Amino acid sequence: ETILEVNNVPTNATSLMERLRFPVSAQAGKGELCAVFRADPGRDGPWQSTMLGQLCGYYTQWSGSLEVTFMFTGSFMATGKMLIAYTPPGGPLPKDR
Amino acid sequence: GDRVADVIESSIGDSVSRALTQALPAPTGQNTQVSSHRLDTGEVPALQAAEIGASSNTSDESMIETRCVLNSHSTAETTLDSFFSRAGLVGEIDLPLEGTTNPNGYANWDIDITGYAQMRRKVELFTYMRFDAEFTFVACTPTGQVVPQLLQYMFVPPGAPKPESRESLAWQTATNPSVFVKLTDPPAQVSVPFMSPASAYQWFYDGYPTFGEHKQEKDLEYGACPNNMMGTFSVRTVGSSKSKYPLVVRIYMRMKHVRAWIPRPMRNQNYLFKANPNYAGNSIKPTGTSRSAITTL
Amino acid sequence: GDRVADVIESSIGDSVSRALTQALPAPTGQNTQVSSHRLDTGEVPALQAAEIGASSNTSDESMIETRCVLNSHSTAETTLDSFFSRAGLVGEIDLPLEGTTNPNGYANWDIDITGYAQMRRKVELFTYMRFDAEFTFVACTPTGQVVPQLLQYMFVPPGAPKPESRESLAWQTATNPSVFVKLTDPPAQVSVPFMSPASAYQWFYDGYPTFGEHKQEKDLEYGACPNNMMGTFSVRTVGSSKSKYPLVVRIYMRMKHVRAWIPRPMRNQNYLFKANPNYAGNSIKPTGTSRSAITTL
Amino acid sequence: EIGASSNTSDESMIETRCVLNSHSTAETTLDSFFSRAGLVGEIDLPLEG
Amino acid sequence: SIWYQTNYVVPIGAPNTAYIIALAAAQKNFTMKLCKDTSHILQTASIQ
Amino acid sequence: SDRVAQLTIGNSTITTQEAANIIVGYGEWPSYCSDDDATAVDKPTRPDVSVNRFYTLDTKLWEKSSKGWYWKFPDVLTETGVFGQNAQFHYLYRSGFCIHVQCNASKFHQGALLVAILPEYVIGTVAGGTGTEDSHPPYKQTQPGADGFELQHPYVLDAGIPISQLTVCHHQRINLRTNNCATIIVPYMNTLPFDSALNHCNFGLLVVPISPLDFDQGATPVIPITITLAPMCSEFAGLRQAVTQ
Amino acid sequence: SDRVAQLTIGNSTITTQEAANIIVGYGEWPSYCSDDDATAVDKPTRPDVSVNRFYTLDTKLWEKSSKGWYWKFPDVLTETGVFGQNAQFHYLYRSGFCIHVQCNASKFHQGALLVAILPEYVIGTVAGGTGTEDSHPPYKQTQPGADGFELQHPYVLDAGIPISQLTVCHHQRINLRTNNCATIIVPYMNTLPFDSALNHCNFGLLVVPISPLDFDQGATPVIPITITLAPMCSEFAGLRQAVTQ
Ligand SMILES: CCCCCCCCCCCCC/C=C/[C@H](O)[C@H](N)CO
Ligand SMILES: CCCCCCCCCCCCC/C=C/[C@H](O)[C@H](N)CO
Repeated sequence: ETILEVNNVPTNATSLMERLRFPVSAQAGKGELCAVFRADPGRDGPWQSTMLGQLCGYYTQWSGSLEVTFMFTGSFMATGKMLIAYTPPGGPLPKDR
Repeated sequence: GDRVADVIESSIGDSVSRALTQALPAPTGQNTQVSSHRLDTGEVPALQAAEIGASSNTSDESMIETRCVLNSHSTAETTLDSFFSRAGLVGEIDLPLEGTTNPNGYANWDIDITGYAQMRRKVELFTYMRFDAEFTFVACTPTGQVVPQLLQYMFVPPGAPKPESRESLAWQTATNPSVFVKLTDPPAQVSVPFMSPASAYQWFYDGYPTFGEHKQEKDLEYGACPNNMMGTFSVRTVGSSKSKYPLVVRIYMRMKHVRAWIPRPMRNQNYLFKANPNYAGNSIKPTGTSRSAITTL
Repeated sequence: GDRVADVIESSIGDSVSRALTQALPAPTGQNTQVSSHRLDTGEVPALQAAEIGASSNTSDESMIETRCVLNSHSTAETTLDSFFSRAGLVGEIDLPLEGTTNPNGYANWDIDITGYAQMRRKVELFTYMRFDAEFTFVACTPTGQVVPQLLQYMFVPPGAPKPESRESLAWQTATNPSVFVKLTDPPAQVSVPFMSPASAYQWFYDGYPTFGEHKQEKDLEYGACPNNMMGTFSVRTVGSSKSKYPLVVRIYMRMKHVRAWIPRPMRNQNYLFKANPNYAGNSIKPTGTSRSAITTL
Repeated sequence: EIGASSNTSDESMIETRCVLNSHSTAETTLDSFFSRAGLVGEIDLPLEG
Repeated sequence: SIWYQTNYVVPIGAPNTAYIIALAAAQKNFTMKLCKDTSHILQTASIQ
Repeated sequence: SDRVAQLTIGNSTITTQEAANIIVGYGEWPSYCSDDDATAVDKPTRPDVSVNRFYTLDTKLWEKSSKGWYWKFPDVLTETGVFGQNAQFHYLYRSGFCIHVQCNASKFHQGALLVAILPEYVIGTVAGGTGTEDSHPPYKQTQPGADGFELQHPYVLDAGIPISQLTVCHHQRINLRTNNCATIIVPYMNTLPFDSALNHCNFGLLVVPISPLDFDQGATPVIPITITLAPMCSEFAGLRQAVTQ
Repeated sequence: SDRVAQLTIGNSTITTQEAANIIVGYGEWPSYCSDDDATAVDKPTRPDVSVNRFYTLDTKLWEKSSKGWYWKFPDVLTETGVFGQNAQFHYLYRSGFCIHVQCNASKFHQGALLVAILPEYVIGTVAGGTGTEDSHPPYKQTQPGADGFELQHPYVLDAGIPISQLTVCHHQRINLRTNNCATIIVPYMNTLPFDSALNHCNFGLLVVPISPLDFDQGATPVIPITITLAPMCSEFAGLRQAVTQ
């Protein structure tokens, strides 16, 4: 497993370390959206900075199942639940949970 | 286990292909048996129904009085390997000196065998093909002369960055297969495997590769099958400065270990575009030739 | 047969009810074993989790020091047949002489046991019931007097034409079951089987019986289950001219061969309508009784 | 936090089907990755310079 | 996509904003084919 | 070995680490109807993994002055997915359920919830306050949809039956001290082997806060409750055109 | 013993007394994909009797000056029934077909029809008449829907291929002298085990009148042609939200 740059928003060199983790916080409780990214390991995006995105840059075709392991780095007394949905192609960005 | 009776006595999940036909060995043609005169009732071998869809099963013996012929004509010529293993011209790459086509000593050619009409009409007899290849690159001046010039062929797979110019850093071929030939030798010859993500190529693909609202701007992606876009072929004159000999490269492909599926009608009209079965709207030419009347020749 | 592996090793079509419980015979109450003092670690029989949803499994021996008691208290009183086989008043039919309720010597009563609050609260402890019946019709004057009058009870199944009057031609009972009694005899008693199209009755049916746009006119059909509309009960004074004795009929139903499914809470508020669980909006009365404080009695 | 990766099979997360996979892994070996000749140096020999 | 199922609940004294780190891998049925040149890199001219 | 659990069915998965236990409704697992119980003569269709999966319905807001909510099943699943498109075309319908209610809080919050399954929960109104008019509940209150409906008088459950005896049916408690989820597996409870899926609602889910919420000023003030449910051993019979209601 | 036939599959039944025979496409029956051919790792759903049934598409009008029609499959079945609602939610798709074209006339009418199955029938346009512009067919001509599309130049089949060699594929003839229906069973023909059901049309049905219609003044002047088709061994894989195109 290698770190997947989901939050590839910042540009400048003084904040390039912020492109490894994405923030969560307290919402209004409406089933909001946190983050979204494509699942192509041969595209310019979050998968480009893994060991799978550089070793499948040297190959044309790939097969098999991917897996994305998350990790929570918050407090111990703070809980929460997240829905991590995967959409097969054809379906666009959803507007609601 | 199972306790319901409409599943244990069901046929859901039949995976094997229940075939009605069974391929028999036939090394030569079929012989002819001796037949005599027959004047019976009920048994008619000359009357059929074309509305059924099947063809005629009338033997020659059931229509005339035949003779016994031990036929020994071999059918080893009409097979798929003896029909497609003949190298035809599939592409031509130009490298001029002073011009506007390729004035920088390099030219990029996308891989498609549907550029020339003589090879295209044979491979579009079928819908799905599955073959290896033997490419052959014959390089010469436009006047046919052979000059002492070194050339580099490069096979760029789909995804790799194309060379912007002759001195670009993509020509260093660390993983791309490249062929270095001069012109004073026999022409180069490689062997390309079956390089498709699908199980077979397809020259006719009815549909779109993308999703979304297909309007007038995105209409040109119809019929572009991405199981056939095999990359880009690139050539250059191996050096830094400007060359002084004009070049013409010709590509010859022959197929081997050919398997073909689902035959279809062959085209009779003129071709107009690559990977696009357009035709002339006003000039619709009939297949045969015309005569004066039907009662005479 | 089957050749795929995701069906021959699947569990689609499991018909048997995989039960976790198994009913054991229990003719009397459970005895008590001798228990001594226990001062161990880890093994705690008094601490549970009510968040699990299951109840307490704490035996009496694991909490105090008990004595051996051979308990012989029979549990044959709390069964379903020993709880419902007591005839209660389910309906009353009036037959006056000069009035506006039933001035024509006949009255039609729809069959429902939810008209009187004392029988209704017992049968609405469960959701589904399946019982026979023993009806009993005790007829008397409003002053309790018994007069020499002949009466005809008629059970009208759902669909048959109701009698418009006393001299109507539906009283000829060619296929309807009828009971002819006087009043100077013991009261009539019949035995009604389980007459439902469903597999059990239901006193609570959440939903509508029809389709379509349910608006403000068609809102009264909510909760009207048509697996319980068993028809119409009809009485008349058997004769042509006007009678001269007022009548009151009382109906007493007791259930036998009772099976009940899916228990539910019992009602604590006052009833207001038939087959309609309405209650008083302002007068919501608590179940228990109130005191001054919680620290004292 | 242990440091090891995920050992979650595909069957323990969704309802799968039996697939007899026959994709060869003979392309990703070391000999099939490095045995492609690349340019490692260039030597110049001019006349007047 | 990552959607908030319920919320992120936090008591008094603990901070407001937490962070999630995503780590991607491959399975035991992963297979690659048709070795090529890498695409998502470039190189400036005139090294040294 | 008991606090953590995972529910894998279809292509969905629920993982929770503060679970209590998975209750089983009346000791009976959901199953398919046998040949003895069956009434119809046509072969019933049964999509295997395309309907037996979790559907996250809606997010509620457990405030301080909450009363309760109720969802009528299977009314909540007539517009979602292939299950919501099979129950509009088909006539007969048979399925168990598997209901899982998440409600999370910190170790500084306190409160409890009662998650109940009441079969044939018949809504009754107040009869005009005094009990004179024969009023009836409207269509937007009887079958509320996927958004539920707030209880107006939760002590009598808006049906005349008291709340203190609700635990004779299926109940699990979301107490924000020990657990955070309540999972119930409900079998198919009806007098008929099949049933229409557009008018008859089999059972009603009841989520009522028994012990109220409490926290001090500084914690986050909104606590959401989410319902997540999956049909199990679904069956359909009898095709027609698509009708909505 | 051969003129009459009956097709019972699902809850539908076609009975005809002037049938010729039931042709089988390429000697192969439709079936389900084996474990060797399968690529996906999720379990495919398979509604048994709710999608394997006949769908009567539309009624055409065979007039005197008719040219032909074509229907792209399976584009015609994305708005009809449970099959039209499963192919909108699912991603992968695999099915054979069973096409049955009725066309009736009396014993005083004459004419013939050619019912053909052309796999990957790619529509090409006339390139502006002279053959200079790189034009492309619009979306309302490539995938016409359930209403078909009239052929503009039927001799070249609007694709550059001549009509006289069309019978190398599957063909039955509706000759109004002997028979009145043409029944074709098509297996699943694609290079992939599964396929998307919203962009790729597998094969195209072609109904072209070879011999024209003729009758005298006094018979009824309109002769209709109706297409009736049923998928067989349908399978779907991969759930998502409902997208139309
Ligand atoms: C130095 C390497 C030589 C270049 C080798 C190229 C290998 C590509 C395989 C050739 C097989 C024919 C590809 C067929 C595709 C057709 O053009 C499309 N279906 C129609 O455009
Ligand atoms: C002479 C014949 C005597 C009449 C016999 C009547 C037989 C009807 C069977 C009685 C069983 C009770 C019916 C129960 C239905 C409840 O009223 C409804 N579920 C609620 O209105």
